[PDB]
Amino acid sequence: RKYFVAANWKCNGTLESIKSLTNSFNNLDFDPSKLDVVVFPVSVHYDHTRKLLQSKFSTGIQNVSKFGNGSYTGEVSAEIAKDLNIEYVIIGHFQRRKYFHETDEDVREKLQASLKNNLKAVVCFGESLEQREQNKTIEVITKQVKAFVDLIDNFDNVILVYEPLWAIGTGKTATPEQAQLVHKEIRKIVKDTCGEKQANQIRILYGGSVNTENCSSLIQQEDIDGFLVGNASLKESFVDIIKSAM
Amino acid sequence: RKYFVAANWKCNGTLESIKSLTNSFNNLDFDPSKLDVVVFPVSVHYDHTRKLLQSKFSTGIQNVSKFGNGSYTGEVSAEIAKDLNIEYVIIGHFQRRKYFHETDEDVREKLQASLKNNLKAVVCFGESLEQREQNKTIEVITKQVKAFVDLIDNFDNVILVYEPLWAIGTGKTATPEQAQLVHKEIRKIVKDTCGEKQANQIRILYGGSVNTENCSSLIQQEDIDGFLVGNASLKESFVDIIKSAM
Repeated sequence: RKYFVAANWKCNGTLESIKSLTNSFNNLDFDPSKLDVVVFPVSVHYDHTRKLLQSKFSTGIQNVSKFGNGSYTGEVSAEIAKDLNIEYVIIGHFQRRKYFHETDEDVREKLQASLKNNLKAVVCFGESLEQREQNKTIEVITKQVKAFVDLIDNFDNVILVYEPLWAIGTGKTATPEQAQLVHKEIRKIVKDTCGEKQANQIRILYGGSVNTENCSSLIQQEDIDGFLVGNASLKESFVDIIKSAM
Repeated sequence: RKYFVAANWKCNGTLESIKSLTNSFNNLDFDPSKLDVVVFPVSVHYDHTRKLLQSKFSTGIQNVSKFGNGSYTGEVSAEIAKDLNIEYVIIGHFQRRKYFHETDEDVREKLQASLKNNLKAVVCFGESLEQREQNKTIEVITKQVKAFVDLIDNFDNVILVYEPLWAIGTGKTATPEQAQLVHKEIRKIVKDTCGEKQANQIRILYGGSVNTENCSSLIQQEDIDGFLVGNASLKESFVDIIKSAM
């Protein structure tokens, strides 16, 4: 499995801060055939970010529409992303599910729209504190993965992200050992629906709290193939997180 | 009042098509000191569109976040828009209210954020066919306007849009007189909630079906100050719709 390290800048950035951040990122000498490194700026920052980052960096957007072109004010179609050669999209981030009523069906239809238009997709799922405390982790994760997993047509082009919602903004912390066991179970779900070779091929990223300190303990786990990094990816020290995958 | 002609491209465009259209748009010699003309491209098309359009054309985005900067994956904050000198935002377009569950509360919060960040806002509202048939036009619009109207401090910087949902994709057609009557009631609602000077100052646009054949008849109405144009704004003949307000 080729490691995959992603920067989800979320709703952050100025033209000036991106200029200096991309500069420091560019200073990192890495081989893009040996690991995937993807930066997801805000939509209106895409062109700026793409031009300033060297070609070794992949880029993408943080959301995509389930509808094609047409009367959908505010939406960005997969067709439009394709025409701009936007390589990656994030689908199903917990923040979309939380604040914008994004459902499992929405996730399914966004993945379909993306694959139809040859976009690569980073798909997010994960159980809450209440769900875990009620011992429903597997039930929830199985439901969420099975909502879309049968549609994957290439197991280099879809990347899964486990978001331990139960350990985000709650006071709880997920250990690498705990994360590994969930990752193992996700891969098994992929096996049971898509096949063994397919399960062994697919990247499954950790989408919880990742920083320069814990990144190695996480990526060194057998079934954790990288991360979708949030706040730590807004810092110049993000290069040290990339280094954990080198 | 300064007339205001707006192009809402909705979810449409390629890099090639925008190049061709903006070239045609640039051929029109109008005075931006006497007429406002605003183009709202898809978010990821903004940079491209802005660099191609002459500065006489104002530009904006089709949606804005109700949140500030931070953990809001997929969103564009008013802060980021200000940093990019994005001049205008559309808020509350019926397609966002219909497909993405946007509420009056969302519209209020988006406007508060936009004004705090010195953005100009194009705010949409209007009643369904059911509502009009139940004789509830004024009741519905009064509620929608009062959701946000107290936030307006500068009445040059917020622009209202009447969307006759009853005559959009329904088979019904609004006459310019029927549009005028609603615009007049809207202005009275602003007068009684904000003051007479403010109401005479605020621009109120027609956001129903606008084309080259009906634009003159609409702009001639005393309380219709321009348009938020959809499908017709994707055509080179959109220059003729601008001309009707010149």
